[PDB]
Amino acid sequence: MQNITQSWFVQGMIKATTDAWLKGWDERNGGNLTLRLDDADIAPYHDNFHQQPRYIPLSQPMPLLANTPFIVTGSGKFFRNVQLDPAANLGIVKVDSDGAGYHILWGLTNEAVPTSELPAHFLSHCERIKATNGKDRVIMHCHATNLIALTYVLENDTAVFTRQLWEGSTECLVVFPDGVGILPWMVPGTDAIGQATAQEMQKHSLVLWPFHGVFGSGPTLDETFGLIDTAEKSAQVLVKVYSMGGMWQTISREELIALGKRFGVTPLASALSL
Amino acid sequence: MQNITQSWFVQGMIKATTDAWLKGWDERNGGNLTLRLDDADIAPYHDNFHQQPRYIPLSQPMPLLANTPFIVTGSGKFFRNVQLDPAANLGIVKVDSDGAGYHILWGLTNEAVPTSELPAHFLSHCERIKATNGKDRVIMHCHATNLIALTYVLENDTAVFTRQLWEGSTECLVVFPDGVGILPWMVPGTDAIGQATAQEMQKHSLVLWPFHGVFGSGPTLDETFGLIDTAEKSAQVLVKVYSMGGMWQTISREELIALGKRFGVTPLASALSL
Amino acid sequence: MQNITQSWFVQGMIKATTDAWLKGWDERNGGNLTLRLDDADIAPYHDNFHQQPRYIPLSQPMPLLANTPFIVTGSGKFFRNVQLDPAANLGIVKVDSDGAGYHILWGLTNEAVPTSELPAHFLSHCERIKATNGKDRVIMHCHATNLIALTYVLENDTAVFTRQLWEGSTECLVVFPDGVGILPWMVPGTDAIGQATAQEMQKHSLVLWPFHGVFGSGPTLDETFGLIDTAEKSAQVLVKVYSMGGMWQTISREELIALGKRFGVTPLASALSL
Amino acid sequence: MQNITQSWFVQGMIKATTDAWLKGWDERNGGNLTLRLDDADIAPYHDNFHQQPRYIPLSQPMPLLANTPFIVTGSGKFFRNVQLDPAANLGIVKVDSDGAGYHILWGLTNEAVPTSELPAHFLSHCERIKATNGKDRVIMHCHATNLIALTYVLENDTAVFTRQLWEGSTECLVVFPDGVGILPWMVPGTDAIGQATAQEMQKHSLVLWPFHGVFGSGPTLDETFGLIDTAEKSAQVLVKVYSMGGMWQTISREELIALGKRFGVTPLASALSL
Ligand SMILES: [Zn+2]
Ligand SMILES: [Zn+2]
Ligand SMILES: [Zn+2]
Ligand SMILES: [Zn+2]
Ligand SMILES: [Zn+2]
Ligand SMILES: [Zn+2]
Ligand SMILES: [Zn+2]
Ligand SMILES: [Zn+2]
Ligand SMILES: [Zn+2]
Ligand SMILES: [Zn+2]
Ligand SMILES: [Zn+2]
Ligand SMILES: [Zn+2]
Repeated sequence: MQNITQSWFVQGMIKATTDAWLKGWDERNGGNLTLRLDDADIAPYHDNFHQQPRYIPLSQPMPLLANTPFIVTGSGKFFRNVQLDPAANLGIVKVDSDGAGYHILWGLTNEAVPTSELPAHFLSHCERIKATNGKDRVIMHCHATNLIALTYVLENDTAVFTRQLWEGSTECLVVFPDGVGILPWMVPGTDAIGQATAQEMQKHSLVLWPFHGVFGSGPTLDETFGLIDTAEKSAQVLVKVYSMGGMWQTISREELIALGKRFGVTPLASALSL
Repeated sequence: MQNITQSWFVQGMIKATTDAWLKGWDERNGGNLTLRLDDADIAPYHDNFHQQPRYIPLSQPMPLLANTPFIVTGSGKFFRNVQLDPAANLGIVKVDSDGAGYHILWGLTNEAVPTSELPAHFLSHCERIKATNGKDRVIMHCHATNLIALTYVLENDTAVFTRQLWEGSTECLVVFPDGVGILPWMVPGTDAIGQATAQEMQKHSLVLWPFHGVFGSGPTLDETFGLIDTAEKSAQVLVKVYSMGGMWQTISREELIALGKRFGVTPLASALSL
Repeated sequence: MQNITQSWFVQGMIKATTDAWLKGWDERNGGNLTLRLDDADIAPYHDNFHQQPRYIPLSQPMPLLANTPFIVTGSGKFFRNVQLDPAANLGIVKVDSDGAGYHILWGLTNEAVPTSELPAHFLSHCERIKATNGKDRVIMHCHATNLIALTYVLENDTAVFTRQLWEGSTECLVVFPDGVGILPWMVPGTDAIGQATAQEMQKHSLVLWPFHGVFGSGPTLDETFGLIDTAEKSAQVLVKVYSMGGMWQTISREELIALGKRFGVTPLASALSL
Repeated sequence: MQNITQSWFVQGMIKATTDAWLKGWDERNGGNLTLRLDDADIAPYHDNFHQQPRYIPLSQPMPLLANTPFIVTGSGKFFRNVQLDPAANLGIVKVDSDGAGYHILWGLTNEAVPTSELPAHFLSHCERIKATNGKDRVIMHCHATNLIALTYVLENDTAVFTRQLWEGSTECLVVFPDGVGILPWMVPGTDAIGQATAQEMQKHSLVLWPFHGVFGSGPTLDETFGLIDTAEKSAQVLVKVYSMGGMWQTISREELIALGKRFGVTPLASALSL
């Protein structure tokens, strides 16, 4: 084809980072996005590739991702500028055959490197691949304001957050029936937070980093963005509700169960407390 | 005429879904819109029609809508993408002569189907047709944040919500003098919630689904959007007011009555409590 | 010149109504704007004029505005659509020689008429003309959310609202040193509310209609928009502050006085209480 | 090159003022921005220069800035109009050889002058130049809503604000490890507030003017905007949290310290209280 910036994947990355920015979720360099691609996606654009792809080691060996190409956001790069200069804020990287490093085949100009949260992204892509038998292809991280605020007031427990978020918007249980995982606060950009994030991803498509943000997984950019957006929307309702003094009525456990049955999903049981 | 995407109705659907999305009311696939058309509206675009219109059964027979064409949003489709690809997110469907199903004459590509809330839409279109002698042509559903938040704190009663919303913005009583109906929480996408919604529509142009969202009816897209927007605006004022501790002063019952008289409307009497 | 839609005044009206709409201040038909023009402003566009200008009587004789041309928003017209169709949502009207009615020389198509708040607009234009010796030319009304919310919690008194708003943003006393007038709630679209609004305008460039909205006056669209925007910005800060429980510290009376002296303005003394 | 409006610096100024405006930080003329340029930046555009550059005295001699060119926003000019008319809202000024005044080489048409906050800008540019050995080139002021609201509730102390803001978003300590300085309220547009601002800038890249706004410094427009945006984002989380009643859990002192170590920064020690 022609210019890679016009491909479905770069256009998708631009739309996603732009919408998130417009959402007020990604100030400065807060936030990151990675989409797993097939060699066939990037092959039409061979002539756009760097002739001397820079090689970068991975924090730790990730053999299951060996030879896998991804389009990712850069380290210290603003979601806001992606639309202005895709190549400087986005990069297509390909993990080597041992899953010990990757080559930047396109983008990330001016010596830019992938997001410092790559361990969380790649390790999670790994688990989601196994959890969904290869369906999930996107890991998205954003600093969703209301979800962040809620982590300072709600008990930081998967059951608690899952249940309250399900209560904050009817469709939530249907969009993320597996619930929302939550980690204790951890130093970001480390293999440790990445591994802890991947662990939650074995079950949850959404994972919260208290006082920091949210991680989401999905089969497409649209579905992954929509997943986070649904959770942040519910979080937004909850913040207003808690600000008005709390709930006087809410969706009941039995209603939540009837909802799950109707849409054919199996909701995280431990969140059906009360 | 030329391309149907450029018609007044597709352009209207794009503007409406776009504005709502920009309002933060329709994350993911949350929300739906249906506009009743005349055969004469779509006739200029016969060449844009599908040659093998897919036929889909209705949840239940709706004889009064027999042979009626509508432009609707799709199931699992994002209001945000309508502007990007009208045909994939919008569909023109025509109810068959028995009102037992409909043919997708245009749009809803990739085997997409109309919103799973079609029962609520179509059944409500039915009642609104009878209630307004054919004037209403639009049923719109959106997840208006503040109205949703208010359903967890305000008593879920038509009189209560109508009165508080009328108090939250002066023009409210004039825009929806018939008040705001409210249902108990129910499983969405069912014939039951649809029928319950239609029942409220016999009188109210606005109906709330607690912990879920709002339904509105109107003669045009602009008026229907404006109706919901007016209710959500008042809801927004109320949330701030309740968050500041509550009202110290407000529009009085007598003032509300003087307002109704001045604009020649008969306000829902049961909401003129106090 | 060429098409009147491209004139400085129609372009200004489009920019102003658009920015306000984007501010979330003018849902549906909530809000209105009128700009006083000179015959010389509209003369270049004679060929754009209606050949059979519709004549409309005024609610009451306004002789000082005799022969004065204005560009106004229409009744039931949405600020949101002005940019889409200026002529259908905007109209240039000219008051007759007795100030007993006006001719619609351009716009307000489809038999549209000026805003039902014209009495408040025109009567206020009258007082502002006298108060500023002809400098003010714009009267703008919008449903500024936070200012509306504050009218349910703050004592509805000019001194109270002026003082709190001055405290909510440092530049406020400098932008509206004459303070903010406030009326008791009144039926909108009446000669009575219009006259009451004009009365406040003899001194205040900003006037609040409790549970309804705000009126502002200024020499240009930019200054008038900026005035309201400054007041709504301060109101927004106050709502957050009151929502967090109230102020622990604030700008003091002496600081407010030093501020007035520094910028050479005489702040409304009755608001320098405490 | 060609037209100066298309240069990297004017385009940068337009993007920055536009994004801020869209953020709701710069209503009316609230806010200002100055970027230090090299003669080499403006030399390609000599033909765009004013032939009779107006000379304006400085509030006080600033010898270290002698012969330095800057692009600044104008006094009483709206950030919103920069994109519409760069030359009328922006000006390139050059300080004379004694640092006693400056010539307006381009822009600031219609006899416009630089922001009345120029003393705060220039004096701060001075300190930041010394503090960063010439790396910082931008001083930005904006009326960030949430940060303003917080100044009425949080103790106006550098340690307090720094600590709470670091707690309100994980990356904060990493983006501004030197903390946030805060001044007592002072009359704006004076040499006194400017000098007090510069003093804080010797250490802090962010300085708060209680009940007024925020000042930020940085090497580029993007980094400076991002810095303020990160602080306002954290402030936004805090306002929601305080509105919900306060924090139940938060980032701990030890976690904040581990965070600083991991990213190789030395966080303001006096903010690591508790
Ligand atoms: Zn962040
Ligand atoms: Zn992050
Ligand atoms: Zn190859
Ligand atoms: Zn929703
Ligand atoms: Zn819904
Ligand atoms: Zn036909
Ligand atoms: Zn309104
Ligand atoms: Zn109004
Ligand atoms: Zn003439
Ligand atoms: Zn301000
Ligand atoms: Zn300022
Ligand atoms: Zn030269």
